[PDB]
Formats: sequence, structure tokens, C-alpha cells
Amino acid sequence: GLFDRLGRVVRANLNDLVSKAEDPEKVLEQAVIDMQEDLVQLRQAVARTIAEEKR
Amino acid sequence: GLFDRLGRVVRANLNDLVSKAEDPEKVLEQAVIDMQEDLVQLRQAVARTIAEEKRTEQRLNQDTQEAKKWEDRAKLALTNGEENLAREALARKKSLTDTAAAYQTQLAQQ
Amino acid sequence: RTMSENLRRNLAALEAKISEAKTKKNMLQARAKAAKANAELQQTLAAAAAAAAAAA
Repeated sequence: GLFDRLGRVVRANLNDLVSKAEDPEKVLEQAVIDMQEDLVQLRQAVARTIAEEKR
Repeated sequence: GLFDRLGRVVRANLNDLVSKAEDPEKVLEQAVIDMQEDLVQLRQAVARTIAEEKRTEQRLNQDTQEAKKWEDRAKLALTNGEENLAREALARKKSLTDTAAAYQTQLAQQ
Repeated sequence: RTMSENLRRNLAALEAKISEAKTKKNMLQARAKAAKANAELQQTLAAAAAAAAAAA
């Protein structure tokens, strides 16, 4: 609908301004910290597949 | 009707004023954000067509292995001299091979 | 006893065509659910992708 598209534009303009406010270098190392915990989530699930295989 | 056209003009004048109020550069990147989530909606539906394609292929493997089972029951009936039960098993086999050809046709389309 | 052989075959032939109709029902309903989803997804995505890009 038209008002959904207009609504997402006013919300996106405010969200983009907040995305400009943080330093891309700091956000890039936060993204590497986040990506390291993402590998932490994957190893727990993968290890549990080994436990399920053994079961 | 005339009052529908006049009604949409008073409503459109207010809506156009609101469309002037937002910056076209900000609305253009909001439109790119919106368009990126539109691709997110398409990939979920497309991936589910792959799952549905694989489900008809599973039914094809189920009905074809059921046809092999009935063929083994027909073989058993023939060694036991019960030819009437062999024909009964062959009738089950035929409906499974005929529906398997329908699932092959569905899978070809998918 | 000749009638009961005939009835026992007719009873087995009836459940055989009931059984056939039930497997057919599941496959026909599946195709109808799939076709509903294909139409909505294809039309919705194609319309939204053309419309938002052109306006921006």
C-alpha cells in the first residue's frame, strides 16, 4: 500500500541518520566481535550434531 | 461518480503536500532499503518452492518403493500358487506406477 | 458360498478404490496449496520491485 511505503521512508530517514552517527571503523570491529560470537553459536550446534550422531 | 472524483482530489491534495515534505534523496534510499527487504521476501518463497519440489520427489520415491513391495507380494503369491492374489497385488502396483508418472510430470514442471 | 466369494472380492475392490481416491485427494490438495502460494509470491514481488524502484 502507498502509506506503508511512505511510512517506511519517514522511519528509514531517522534510522539512516542514526546509522550516520556511529563511526564505520568502530562499527566494523563491533561487526567482527559479533561475527566471532556467531561462530561461537555455530560450534555449539555442530558439536550437538556429533552428540546426536553418537546417540 | 462526480463526488468520488472531487473527494479523491481533496484527499490527493493533502497527500501530495505530505509527499513534498520528505526529502527525495532520503526517500530514495528508504526505497532501496524497502527494495532490499522485497528481495528478502522473494528468496523465502522461492526456497519454499525448492522444498515443495523435493516433497513431490519424496512422494515419488514412496509410491515407487511401495510398487516394489507389491511386486514382491505378487512373486510370493505366484510361488504359493495363489494367482488370484498375484492379480490383486498387480492392481495395487499399477495404481502406484500410474500415480508415479503423474508425480514425474509434476516434478518436471517444478 | 459362491455368493460370499463374490462379496469378498467386491468388498476388497470397494476399499481399493476408496484407498485410491484418498491418495489422489492428498496430491490434488497439495497442488492447490502450492499454486496459491506461487501466484501470490510471483505477482507481489514483481509489482513491488517495479513500483518502489521507479518512484525513487
